[PDB]
Amino acid sequence: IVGGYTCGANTVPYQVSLNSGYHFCGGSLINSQWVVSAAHCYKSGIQVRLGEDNINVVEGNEQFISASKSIVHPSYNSNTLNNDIMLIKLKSAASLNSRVASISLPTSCASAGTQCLISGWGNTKSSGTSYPDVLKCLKAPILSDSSCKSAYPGQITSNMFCAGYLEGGKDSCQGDSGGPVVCSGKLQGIVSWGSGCAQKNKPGVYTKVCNYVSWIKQTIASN
Ligand SMILES: CCOC(=O)CO/N=C(/c1ccccn1)C1(c2ccc3c(c2)nc(CNc2ccc(C(=N)N)cc2)n3C)CC1
Ligand SMILES: [Ca+2]
Repeated sequence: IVGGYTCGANTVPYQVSLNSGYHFCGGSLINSQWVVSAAHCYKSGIQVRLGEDNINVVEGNEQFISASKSIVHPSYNSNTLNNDIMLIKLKSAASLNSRVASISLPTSCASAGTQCLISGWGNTKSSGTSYPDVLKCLKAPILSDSSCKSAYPGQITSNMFCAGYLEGGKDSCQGDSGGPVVCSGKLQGIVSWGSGCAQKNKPGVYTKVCNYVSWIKQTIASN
């Protein structure tokens, strides 16, 4: 997260860290046994780390659970990043409590202007690399489709939306991928891609979760 602030330990209880000997992507806990992340975060040997704040120190409240299976959307396209969404089933159910809780799926799509909270342990620098120990947060609005399409001509599909600041300076970045974009208590987006980080006229692009609620429910119900 570039230009954000320290969230504060366990203030984003649905935030998950995907780990394979190091943090590589974020995720959102949607129920005691399922996590939603980005398809481009797919990798074998995934350990889901819940209740984390400082990812480099065991401080208490952490739950490390192996993924029993990862389900990348069948229509995910690695070239266009269309349908960049993946479901991860935990080997065991997480212990839900004050510091580890699930986020609700939306019942309707969010409108332009809606303010949302984006979080993660990704790069905190626009020019260079600096990864934080603790979870960073950023409040950013959902941009209009016209502004989004004008920023990335021909690269925005109906399963994507832009959120952030055109003036640059505040944005999600590498390492934040797969993480949550929560608006009014509903998970509306998944950190997906962008051109650089926090660059002027190059806002972040996110997977439009509201287009996948039926798919998510049907898939979870059959696995
Ligand atoms: C770094 C090398 O990348 C390449 O060579 C190809 O990039 N190809 C594309 C592309 C996207 C959509 C449609 C067509 N082509 C891209 C692209 C595509 C996928 C990407 C990407 C950049 N960067 C990432 C890494 N994560 C990331 C980056 C920036 C973010 C942001 N600004 N909010 C949020 C997350 N991922 C994941 C240049 C914009
Ligand atoms: Ca920790």
